[PDB]
Amino acid sequence: GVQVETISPGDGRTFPKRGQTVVVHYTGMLEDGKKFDSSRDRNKPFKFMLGKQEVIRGWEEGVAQMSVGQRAKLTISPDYAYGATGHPGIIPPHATLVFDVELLKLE
Ligand SMILES: C=C[C@H]1CN(Cc2ccccn2)C(=O)[C@@H]2CCC[C@H]1N2[S@@](=N)(=O)c1cc(Cl)cc(Cl)c1
Repeated sequence: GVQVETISPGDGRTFPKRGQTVVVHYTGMLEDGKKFDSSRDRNKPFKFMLGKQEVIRGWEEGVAQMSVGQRAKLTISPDYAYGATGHPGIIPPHATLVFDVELLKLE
């Protein structure tokens, strides 16, 4: 599944809803601690819309429980991410993913 551990609190009241655009910065790492991808490296916040099947399940479920402003660590099992195949070249097979996610804005 996905575990959400708060790093720093959000507003405690404004949570993502279907149809809203979620704006984040994230860093993704393997259990080894090695980074596989970061929006901060690209100088560009990552945006997705909730309920449009745009992201892995662990994101859909994990970010939905964050409030605006919150920074959290999401630990995501392979079955809530890229599963047995992974994504060759980027995400290894059967990988547990750990993301540092900061919910910057809802728009
Ligand atoms: C590039 C941004 C997304 C990519 N996706 C959706 C997605 C889109 C196309 C292919 C694989 N996965 C995602 O579901 C997740 C979670 C949100 C932040 C990023 N990833 S990601 N960091 O695991 C990632 C995974 C992969 Cl296979 C490629 C890249 Cl460029 C990024």
